[PDB]
Amino acid sequence: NFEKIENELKEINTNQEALKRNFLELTELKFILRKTQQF
Amino acid sequence: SQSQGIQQLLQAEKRAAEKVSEARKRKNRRLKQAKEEAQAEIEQYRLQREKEFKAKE
Repeated sequence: NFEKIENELKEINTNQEALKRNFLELTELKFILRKTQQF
Repeated sequence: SQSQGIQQLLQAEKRAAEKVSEARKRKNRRLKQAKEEAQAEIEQYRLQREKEFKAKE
């Protein structure tokens, strides 16, 4: 039970940060592409 | 404001495409002319060799 909760917390925390970082980077790219469509 | 910068940047690429593309078309035409005029001179050299052979015969 300790190993399950420990490994799942460490995994899920790492994923939440990494996935949210990727979401922000892809959000910046959406805004960048929408402006460059003017040229 | 912004529309002028877009139009000038598109025209900048247009100049860089066109001047080079005209030079490439000239390069190809000059090379074809080089081969064609060389063949015309080769026919004259051939005719000299044939006349010279006929004279020796």
